[PDB]
Amino acid sequence: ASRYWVVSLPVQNSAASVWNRLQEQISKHSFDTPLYRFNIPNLRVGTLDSLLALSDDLVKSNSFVESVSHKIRRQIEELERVSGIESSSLSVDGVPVDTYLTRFVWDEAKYPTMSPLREIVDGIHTLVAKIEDDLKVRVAEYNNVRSQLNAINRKQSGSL
Amino acid sequence: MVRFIRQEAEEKANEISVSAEEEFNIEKLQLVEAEKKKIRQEYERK
Amino acid sequence: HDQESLRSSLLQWCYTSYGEVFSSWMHFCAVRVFAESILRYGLPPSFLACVLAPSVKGEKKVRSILEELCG
Amino acid sequence: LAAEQEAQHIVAAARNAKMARLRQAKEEAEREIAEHRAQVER
Amino acid sequence: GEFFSSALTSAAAQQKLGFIAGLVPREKSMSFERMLFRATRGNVFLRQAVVDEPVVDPVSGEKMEKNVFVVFYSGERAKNKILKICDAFGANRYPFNEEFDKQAQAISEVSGRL
Repeated sequence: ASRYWVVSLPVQNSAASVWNRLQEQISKHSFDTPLYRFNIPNLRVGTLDSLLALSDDLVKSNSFVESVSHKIRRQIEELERVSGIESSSLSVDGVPVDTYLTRFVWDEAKYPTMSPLREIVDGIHTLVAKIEDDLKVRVAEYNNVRSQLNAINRKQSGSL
Repeated sequence: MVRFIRQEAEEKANEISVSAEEEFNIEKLQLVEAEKKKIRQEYERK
Repeated sequence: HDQESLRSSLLQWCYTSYGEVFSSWMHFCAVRVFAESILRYGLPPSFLACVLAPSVKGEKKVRSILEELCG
Repeated sequence: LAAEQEAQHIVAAARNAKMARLRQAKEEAEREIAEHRAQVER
Repeated sequence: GEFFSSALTSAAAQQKLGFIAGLVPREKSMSFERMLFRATRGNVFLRQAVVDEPVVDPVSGEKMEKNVFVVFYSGERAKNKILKICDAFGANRYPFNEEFDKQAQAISEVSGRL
């Protein structure tokens, strides 16, 4: 599949024509750039030490996201019958890739707690790990089924 | 920068103090419950 | 036949879990927006970046625009 | 600096003054206990 | 001790923080700014020398352009990476007292011992 491709810029460092022009009316329209975003801040933020800890844990979070992406792109596609879930069917946070990447509404109470995210990030990471574990269980079931496949019928067709 | 760190330190100190005060109130409720129990015991003895 | 069904029905549940993982990745990107905001700005979460999969030319133009905060 | 003044005695003052809230809780507990004791004695 | 009046003023102008006292060679200017962006975050202040004289290594008298510097750490979590950055600098690094007079006295005592 596709790895992470999000840009990095705070509110005070918008690259558009105006500070609020990042969402729309930016020069990216002239270049046909598909960039889109919508603010969704948390209830509160941690201290400087908490910020540094979150930055350190972001590496592990990205590694887990990459592992989940690799599992989803490999196990489903290799079966030649599981890749039928399109972007709308596999919509992120209930919105397709057109709208999922244009907003951060996934920060609601489902994976995080809509609260200081120092531990909410870890909780969401644990939830994603559980989802990836379920996907791995499904992949193991598919492997056992393939073991059931290529059964005694794989031998000769008789008189051999 | 530093002002944001100032707010976080004050907010953490304020929340900790409020939690400590609530815990002290709960401890006081338990203490008055124990005092009422022992007062009932001594009244029954009398 | 059971293996084919699992690749079509149980693996349909696997694809649903993949969509859930995509939702989790969207949440991770939302968290990373605030992480970058804290890293290169004040503590409160506030970001004006964007997330997409653009071409090389578009990314180069975005980098040229944002060179005021280059890495 | 400003951060040093923020992490200075400004917060430790409230941390120590939490003992005042604890003392108020103890005082109200004692008052309630004394009132209950007076009522039961009466 | 020089930073006790320079780095302190820089931090006051830019404003709990850690002490990043130590050293950073004349070639460590890029690593102090281009690198360690996650930890410093641009809100910290630092005072550094240009290695005006060849500073002897902590275990070698051959010396080099090992300028010494003192900075502010953005908490212990960021100080963990700041210590690694200072170790990567590999100059004549040694912590000193916060007070300018005490730091100068420590420098004089170390020079006399040397």
